[PDB]
Amino acid sequence: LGARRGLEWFLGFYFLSHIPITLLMDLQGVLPRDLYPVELRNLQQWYIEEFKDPLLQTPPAWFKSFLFCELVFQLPFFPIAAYAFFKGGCKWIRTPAIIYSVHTMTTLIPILSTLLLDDFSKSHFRGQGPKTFQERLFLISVYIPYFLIPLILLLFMVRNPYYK
Amino acid sequence: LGARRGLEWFLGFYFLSHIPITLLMDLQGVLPRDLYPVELRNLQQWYIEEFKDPLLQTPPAWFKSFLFCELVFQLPFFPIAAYAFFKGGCKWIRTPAIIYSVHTMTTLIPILSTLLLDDFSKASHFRGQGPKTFQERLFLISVYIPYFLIPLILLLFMVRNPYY
Ligand SMILES: CC(C)CCC[C@@H](C)[C@H]1CC[C@H]2[C@@H]3CC=C4C[C@@H](O)CC[C@]4(C)[C@H]3CC[C@]12C
Ligand SMILES: CC(C)CCC[C@@H](C)[C@H]1CC[C@H]2[C@@H]3CC=C4C[C@@H](O)CC[C@]4(C)[C@H]3CC[C@]12C
Repeated sequence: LGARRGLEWFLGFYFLSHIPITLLMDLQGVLPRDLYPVELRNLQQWYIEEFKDPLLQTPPAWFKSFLFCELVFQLPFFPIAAYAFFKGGCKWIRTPAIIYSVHTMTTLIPILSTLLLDDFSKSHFRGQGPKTFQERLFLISVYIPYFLIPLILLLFMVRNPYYK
Repeated sequence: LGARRGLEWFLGFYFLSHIPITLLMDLQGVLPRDLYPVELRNLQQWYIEEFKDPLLQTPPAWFKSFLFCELVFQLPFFPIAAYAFFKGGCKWIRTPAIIYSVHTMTTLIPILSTLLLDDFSKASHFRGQGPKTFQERLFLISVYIPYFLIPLILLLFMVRNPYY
């Protein structure tokens, strides 16, 4: 297969896998914890205590607004985009995918900037976040693919003549 | 004048007016104070004192990241967009305007949510700097509202207009 067809397969698996990541992990900061079983509640508690995540446990107002945007705007677009790139040749996904890419990239620039430069001392984060530079890379590692893959998607829909 | 050409003239002045607004006011939270004369530095303090803006006074990491994007991406795009909408028939601006609109519409959803839902008392990390009453919150939101609605008008205009 081609690099174009392979990238469409990758984008489909990215949009297909983003549905359980959002419903079962990300939305635990904006949706009540009662709706989640003790297994998933404690699984997110593992990531927060091991990766030293400051945002997921007690989301600030700016991070909660992005999680609601992920619920109302991104989650419905995931199955639509998954079908579009799994099937192939869906010219109608260009503008919707560009809007998703710029939106998602804009949400993670402040996320990556906070993890890399903000103060997580016993600050309004109250020592929840990372202290060392190595612990910050462990956190940026989980968040960075959700900026690069939309970046690839933005460049892919702007120039590909098969979607114009 | 028609409806489409009238909206293009309105969009031209919006991008033209944002060049001094970004330069002489917003970028004072990222650029050194010595790059600005004493007169302009008090003009921003006059705004922070009267409108009680907690973000432009001392920018948090998430708000400062959006300001760096306004310098590297938005500011170079303003003179290009003003010319294209003043001249008319510049179909090459469709995708760049969509990218600007979605990006600008994503930076303010956290801003608008923070100014209306977050606490700015002395018990918070803002240390008592910011709006207190609901009227003071809408008085500050009023300044940031046009920069979410005007891009939204631009987004819907670029998507459906057959001339672009
Ligand atoms: C135990 C394991 C599975 C925990 C996994 C943590 C990762 C996969 C979760 C936790 C925080 C989540 C992020 C929270 C916020 C956003 C911003 C949104 O606009 C894009 C998705 C994105 C970037 C989420 C991607 C998935 C994410 C990084
Ligand atoms: C005296 C009057 C005219 C002053 C007007 C101040 C207004 C126009 C300025 C002050 C604060 C500015 C905002 C500061 C931050 C950003 C985030 C950036 O990503 C988009 C532009 C945006 C949203 C600016 C829009 C213009 C803005 C709202």
